[PDB]
Amino acid sequence: LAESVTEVEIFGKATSIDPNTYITWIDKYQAQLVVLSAQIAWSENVETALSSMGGGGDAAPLHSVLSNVEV
Repeated sequence: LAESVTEVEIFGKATSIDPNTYITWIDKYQAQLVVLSAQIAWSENVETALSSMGGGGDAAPLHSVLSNVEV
C-alpha cells in the first residue's frame, strides 16, 4: 500500500496520463491495493484542494481534481 500510494500520487498529480505506465502500475499491484491507492490519492487530493480553498471559491483546485479524474 505504501509503494502503490507513492506511485499513485505521481499519477494523480499529473495531466494526460500515459496509458502504458498506468497499465504497468495496475498490473504491478493487486486489485484491492489498486482500488485502495486510488481512493487514498483522491481523498488526499480533495483534502488539499479544500484546504487551499479556505478563503472560498477563489483559486479553486477542485476543478483540477475533477479534470484529473476525468482524464
